[PDB]
Amino acid sequence: MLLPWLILIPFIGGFLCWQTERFGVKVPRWIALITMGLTLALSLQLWLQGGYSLTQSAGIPQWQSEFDMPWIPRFGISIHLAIDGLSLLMVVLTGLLGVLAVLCSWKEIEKYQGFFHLNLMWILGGVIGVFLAIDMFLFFFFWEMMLVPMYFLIALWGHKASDGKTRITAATKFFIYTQASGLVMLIAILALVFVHYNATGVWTFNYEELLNTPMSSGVEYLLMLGFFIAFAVKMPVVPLHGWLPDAHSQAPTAGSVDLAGILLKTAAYGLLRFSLPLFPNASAEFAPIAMWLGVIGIFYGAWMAFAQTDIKRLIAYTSVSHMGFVLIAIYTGSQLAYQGAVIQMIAHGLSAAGLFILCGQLYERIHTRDMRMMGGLWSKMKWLPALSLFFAVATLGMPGTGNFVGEFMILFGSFQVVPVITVISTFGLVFASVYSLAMLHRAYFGKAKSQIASQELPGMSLRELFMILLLVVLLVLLGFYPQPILDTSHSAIGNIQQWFVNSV
Amino acid sequence: MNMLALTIILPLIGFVLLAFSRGRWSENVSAIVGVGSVGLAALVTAFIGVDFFANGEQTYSQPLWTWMSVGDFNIGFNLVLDGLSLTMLSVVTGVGFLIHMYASWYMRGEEGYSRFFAYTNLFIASMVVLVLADNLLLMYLGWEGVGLCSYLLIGFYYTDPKNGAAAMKAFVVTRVGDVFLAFALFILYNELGTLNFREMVELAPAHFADGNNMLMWATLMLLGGAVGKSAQLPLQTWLADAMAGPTPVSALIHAATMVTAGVYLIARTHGLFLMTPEVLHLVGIVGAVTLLLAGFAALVQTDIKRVLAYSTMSQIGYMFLALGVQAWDAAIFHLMTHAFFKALLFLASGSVILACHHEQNIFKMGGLRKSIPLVYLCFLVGGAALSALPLVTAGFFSKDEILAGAMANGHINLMVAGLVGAFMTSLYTFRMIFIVFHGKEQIVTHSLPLIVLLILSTFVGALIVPPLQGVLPQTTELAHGSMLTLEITSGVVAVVGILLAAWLWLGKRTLVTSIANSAPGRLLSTWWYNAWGFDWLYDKVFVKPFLGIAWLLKRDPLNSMMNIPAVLSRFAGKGLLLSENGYLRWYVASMSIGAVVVLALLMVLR
Ligand SMILES: CCCCCCCCCCCCCCCCCC(=O)OC[C@H](COP(=O)(O)OCCN)OC(=O)CCCCCCCCCCCCCCCCC
Ligand SMILES: CCCCCCCCCCCCCCCCCC(=O)OC[C@H](COP(=O)(O)OCCN)OC(=O)CCCCCCCCCCCCCCCCC
Ligand SMILES: CCCCCCCCCCCCCCCCCC(=O)OC[C@H](COP(=O)(O)OCCN)OC(=O)CCCCCCCCCCCCCCCCC
Ligand SMILES: CCCCCCCCCCCCCCCCCC(=O)OC[C@H](COP(=O)(O)OCCN)OC(=O)CCCCCCCCCCCCCCCCC
Ligand SMILES: CCCCCCCCCCCCCCCCCC(=O)OC[C@H](COP(=O)(O)OCCN)OC(=O)CCCCCCCCCCCCCCCCC
Ligand SMILES: CCCCCCCCCCCCCCCCCC(=O)OC[C@H](COP(=O)(O)OCCN)OC(=O)CCCCCCCCCCCCCCCCC
Ligand SMILES: CCCCCCCCCCCCCCCCCC(=O)OC[C@H](COP(=O)(O)OCCN)OC(=O)CCCCCCCCCCCCCCCCC
Ligand SMILES: CCCCCCCCCCCCCCCCCC(=O)OC[C@H](COP(=O)(O)OCCN)OC(=O)CCCCCCCCCCCCCCCCC
Ligand SMILES: CCCCCCCCCCCCCCCCCCCC
Repeated sequence: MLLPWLILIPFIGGFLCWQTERFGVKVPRWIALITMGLTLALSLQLWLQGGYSLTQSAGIPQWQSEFDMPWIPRFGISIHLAIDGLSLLMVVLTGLLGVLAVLCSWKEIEKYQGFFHLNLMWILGGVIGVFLAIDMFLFFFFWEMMLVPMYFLIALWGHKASDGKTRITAATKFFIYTQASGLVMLIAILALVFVHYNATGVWTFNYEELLNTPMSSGVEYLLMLGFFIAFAVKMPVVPLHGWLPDAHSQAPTAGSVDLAGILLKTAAYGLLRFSLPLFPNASAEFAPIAMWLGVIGIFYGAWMAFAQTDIKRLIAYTSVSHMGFVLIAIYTGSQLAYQGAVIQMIAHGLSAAGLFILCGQLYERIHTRDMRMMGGLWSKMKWLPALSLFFAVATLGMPGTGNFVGEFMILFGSFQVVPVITVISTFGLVFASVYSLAMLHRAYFGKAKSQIASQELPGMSLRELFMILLLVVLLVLLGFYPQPILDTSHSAIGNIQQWFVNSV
Repeated sequence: MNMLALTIILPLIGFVLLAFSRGRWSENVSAIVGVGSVGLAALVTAFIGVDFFANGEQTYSQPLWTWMSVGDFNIGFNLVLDGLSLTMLSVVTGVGFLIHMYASWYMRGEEGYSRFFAYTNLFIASMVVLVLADNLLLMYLGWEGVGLCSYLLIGFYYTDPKNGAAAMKAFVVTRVGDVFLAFALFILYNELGTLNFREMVELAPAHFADGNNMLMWATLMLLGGAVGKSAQLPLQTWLADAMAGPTPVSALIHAATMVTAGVYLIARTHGLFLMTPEVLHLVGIVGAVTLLLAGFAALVQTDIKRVLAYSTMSQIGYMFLALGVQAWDAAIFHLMTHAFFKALLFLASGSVILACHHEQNIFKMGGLRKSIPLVYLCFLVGGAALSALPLVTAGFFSKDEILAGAMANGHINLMVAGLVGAFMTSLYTFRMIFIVFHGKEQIVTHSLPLIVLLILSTFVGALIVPPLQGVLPQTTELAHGSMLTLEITSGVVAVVGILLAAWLWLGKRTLVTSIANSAPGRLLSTWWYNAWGFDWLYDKVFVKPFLGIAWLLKRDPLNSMMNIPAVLSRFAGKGLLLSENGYLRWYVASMSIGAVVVLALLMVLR
């Protein structure tokens, strides 16, 4: 019922942001703020009225809310939305990060701010639609639809200090990676639909109907490979990862584009919701390759993050390492590891949002991102280095932050399933501490290594400090009291895990 | 006793207030907040101890909430308090309070007063969480918080990159230890289904009746975590470098909180180690080897604080030796007495550093018993307690209990190692004391903690007995003749070591300079000065290949491997554009070529 409005309020709000720029240059930011506040309020209302903590696992499908409308009846294609605990958590995180992205671009008084806000709102609506769609064609449609405003944002509103051609190159690489992988996913979807049609006679794209599809072993492996190639591009999984540091480097300086779609993790959700239930035997056969790719992703991302002289690229490779952890968790077939993966995705979203906002404000103060040109910035700034220290402490997995809860439940469940991959991943946590300490030492400690770092810098704004402290409070509360989040996603995770292990 | 969570809440409130004050408050107000938070924690600890002894030493449990619950995975946020927890809590709160008053006097006029006190308050709160936790994951929270606060406090003078490098080395080595501890946690939850200490001890003998190998793995990983935190073999290299921070930081790390966590971890999970006797013997062997190496390293250090660091490593090795010979009460008693006299020694060394205006090595000093008589007296009683001087120091009684437990359990080689280590301890301690405080001169908020730690370093500290009955098993008693001759041997060894140090360094250094200038003497001094080359080995085995692989990977080779199809596409497009030369006759020729190709293909496939 409210799910179409959860998708449509961002799109209508973006249209109103574009259109209401004639009334003033400071008007579209209020429209975007009202839009994302309304979307977040609707998501929280769905959380309160859903009763997710009392819901028990009854088997796939089990939706707390559902909407259906015919879209292309010739192919059996519907606007088909459904929400349960995992989808609801991802939608709430999307709404919160959208509010943060609106507030992070509050001071931009550019002549085309309305189109910027329209692109931001359309990216957020596409991400929410990805989390809500249980029609395969609609899921693919949102998956590819949220990449065009992101392309234009990176290419036209991006990092202004860099050349234009670097921004167009990064946006083009991101678009080609994501859309080619999406096309491979479309081929997998089409072949699954055709197998179901030849076995049943019904034109359907409904994920509930495609769950019970009789497939040969090898056909299922290829369909799983197409789905995994799309999700592995957008997770990222090595070696399909370099688009993410290039896109983070050339994103706009505020960081709203970083929070909008580059940081929300739809691929792990797609692996949990689609890859494991549709192809459980193929996923079980693919599990050693997937967890070894996760191990390689953890260590490669950590080593790449250590080798960066750019702080933004360091945070991007930090995301790569964390996603390697989540990818290991997804293929274990363990309830504890899946709940840890959910906590880890939410904690990564919050901590990377804090890191990217603080990096954007550091670049605002000092007009550079090379860590060799800064140093000793603890004595020069009022709030920024301490909050950066908190968020770097969070991303290495300190207890008291949600990252520890996530990665440690992941490692507990994984050790219950696969011990060697678990011990190698914990040494990956040692690597994580190494790169976080290296970033903190290179940026804020020591002596000033240039002239701009040796001067006093203006303090942060009250709104900027307010949302950074909101992220700090949310991360600490997730670290100390993760039980509401665990209870919200318990039934959906249980359904996915029971489907995965009861059909293998 | 219901105020057991206040001992964490008060240091947490102090840390939050002093962090968000950001140095805008006065130094008096910041000192009041920090020192009063730790003092109120100590007062609540005193009331808790009074209630504990009034209730007949009953184990008290205070749940607060459930940390996480996923099916059978149930981790609670519950504090527990028995005799061991009360002993560690009282030691941490009282010694941290005394160090906090000394830091309130000491850190006056320094940048980052509020930051220093916030970090020390968070350190106190993390160690209270560590010692009060009833399950391994909450203890892991306290463990990692203690490591993080150690990193924050060691590199407190952040402008010098050497302090920062020491802080990162300490954090990385201890993080390796915490990964070993995490392995122990994973094994124990996978086997027993719980991480509560009492429940694990209850369920382990029934679960491991057929096979015991995974319990040996769990106890070995617990030992790895313990030696990571307590700076023992093979994760001991961080302590000497990490001593680059301020003096109260070193007193807090070496006496109260940081290095006692491994001893507390082995003592708390003592039942699981009792079911794996080979791992417990390995704990004893690791302690003996570490104390011998630390004594030999401290023999040749030219720095006061480096000698104190390696002495801390030696005393923690003594505690590990006591744990390995199943003398648990001796280990905890030595932990508390060593906390007393090591805190006293570190505060006295800080007084020396402030009086000398710059951190000199020991050979640039001399005749300091006339400029600072009270500091010399504090150093003398702290070194007498460190050297286990008989009948007037608490360290003598603690080391006597450790050696009696080692001898009574049939561990003769560990007792011999302990005696040799005691001789070397007296040797290096009074070597440093006689070099610094004897020779020819060249160049209320702090007297009270020094006086209290002075009194506690004497036999008055040995008058305090930790209430470990009913928590740790009683050590097997030694015969009166054997106990008497062992006490006589320990006193004789300590006195002979002090006399040899007086013969070697108190007068003119002629035979010492003859030994050091010799080529075997120079070789051994260079070897032991670098702590037997373990830092060099870990640099050549872990640090340099990490840096080399980072340098090799800094261009992202997988990104270029995935960029290869774009290069192939560009090259193929450029090659294919050669056919568009604009010549009409070539276009006709290509039409006829395509006709030939199509017709030949059709006749081939027909
Ligand atoms: C450049 C990027 C894109 C990659 C290239 C494009 C896609 C290439 C796909 C190659 C597929 C090769 C199939 C080879 C065997 C064909 C014959 C066969 O075994 O047919 C069996 C079956 C027909 O018999 P039936 O009675 O329908 O049995 C139902 C079985 N489930 O057949 C069926 O039921 C249909 C089987 C369809 C199999 C799935 C095809 C698409 C899978 C996703 C994309 C490919 C894998 C991922 C990408 C690879 C690397 C790029
Ligand atoms: C301009 C030049 C540059 C640009 C162009 C570059 C090249 C583009 C095209 C590349 C892809 C080529 C086609 C790949 C798919 C081949 C499929 C195939 O050979 O299928 C055979 C068989 C079909 O299954 P079958 O045995 O018939 O099942 C019925 C009874 N079991 O299959 C099976 O039985 C299962 C086979 C599984 C393994 C084959 C697929 C490998 C996919 C490689 C990529 C993904 C690797 C894994 C993930 C990595 C991280 C994402
Ligand atoms: C011992 C027996 C049992 C084995 C247990 C496991 C190994 C224990 C190793 C303990 C010693 C580790 C020492 C690490 C020191 C790190 C601190 C340091 O030296 O920092 C210096 C440098 C600073 O870097 P930066 O921030 O850029 O500073 C700017 C200018 N200096 O920082 C750097 O250059 C970064 C250094 C990174 C070091 C990474 C170490 C990774 C350890 C992985 C252990 C794997 C164990 C298993 C191995 C395989 C076994 C089959
Ligand atoms: C690790 C240190 C020691 C622990 C205390 C401080 C922890 C960190 C503080 C910040 C985060 C706190 C998050 C949790 C707060 C308490 C809420 C809670 O858990 O309520 C649950 C419980 C009632 O529900 P119950 O059923 O008993 O719980 C099991 C789950 N169903 O509730 C109860 O039974 C009542 C529990 C009351 C606890 C009050 C704690 C006050 C702490 C003030 C700290 C001030 C500084 C904060 C920042 C510190 C640095 C991060
Ligand atoms: C829990 C018991 C113990 C168990 C183990 C716990 C281990 C994990 C603990 C995680 C918490 C974060 C640890 C690291 C925080 C470091 C912050 C810091 O350095 O603060 C000091 C700084 C003031 O220092 P100063 O240099 O004087 O000022 C800057 C220059 N003008 O301060 C500032 O500049 C302002 C404040 C910056 C951020 C302070 C810390 C924020 C996180 C904790 C509080 C969160 C909010 C409280 C409520 C939570 C929800 C209930
Ligand atoms: C003071 C005391 C110090 C003690 C130090 C002892 C030496 C260091 C030991 C480190 C590892 C300890 C692991 C202990 C727990 C093992 C638990 C376990 O289950 O062991 C068995 C397991 C194999 O299990 P499996 O054969 O599958 O069957 C079991 C059930 N079916 O086997 C295993 O799990 C063993 C796995 C060993 C892995 C070694 C190689 C990895 C080393 C680090 C790699 C990561 C860092 C390098 C970078 C990699 C980049 C790709
Ligand atoms: C890779 C290099 C790492 C760093 C260097 C490590 C050096 C290790 C040196 C000791 C050798 C290993 C430990 C002893 C051998 C293995 C255990 C053994 O065989 O023990 C036999 C015996 C005790 O047997 P028992 O009491 O009957 O045991 C019943 C309980 N299960 O007897 C013992 O257990 C004797 C133990 C004595 C205490 C150890 C230290 C003194 C002896 C070695 C001297 C040299 C050590 C290095 C230099 C130190 C400074 C001089
Ligand atoms: C059953 C066993 C019973 C007990 C047996 C004996 C146990 C060990 C006793 C060692 C101490 C003996 C006391 C006399 C020597 C030490 C004091 C000394 O003379 O130190 C001199 C010098 C350091 O003096 P310093 O103040 O730095 O120099 C000022 C002038 N530049 O120092 C130096 O430069 C180095 C002096 C070396 C003295 C000889 C050390 C012999 C022991 C070496 C053990 C090596 C490890 C074990 C074997 C490993 C394999 C080879
Ligand atoms: C998807 C966004 C998630 C943000 C992080 C949320 C973390 C959980 C916070 C829960 C609230 C903790 C503090 C209040 C405890 C109330 C206890 C209620 C039962 C008595």
